[PDB]
Amino acid sequence: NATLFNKLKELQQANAEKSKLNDELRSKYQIESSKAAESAQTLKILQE
Amino acid sequence: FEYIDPHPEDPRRIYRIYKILAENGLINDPTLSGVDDLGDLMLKIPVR
Repeated sequence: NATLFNKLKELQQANAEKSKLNDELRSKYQIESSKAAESAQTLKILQE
Repeated sequence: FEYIDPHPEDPRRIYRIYKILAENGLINDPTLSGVDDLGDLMLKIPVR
């Protein structure tokens, strides 16, 4: 019973930290993708 | 943590569609990246 309960708890902890990890990757992904988009726009006017 | 049931309108959709194409030789981009050297049957159009 205790084995089952502790596996549940560690899985719960992993699940709890995973969301915030995803959010952080999302945040820094937006940060870089901004500069990606503007650099694309520079290359666009160069094509023009 | 509703992560079993996320939103139906989802960013993940586009990738799977793009993925299935390169499984049939239509796209020669291996990492499933929207870059210029796609192949011979189609032609990527930039999105602004």
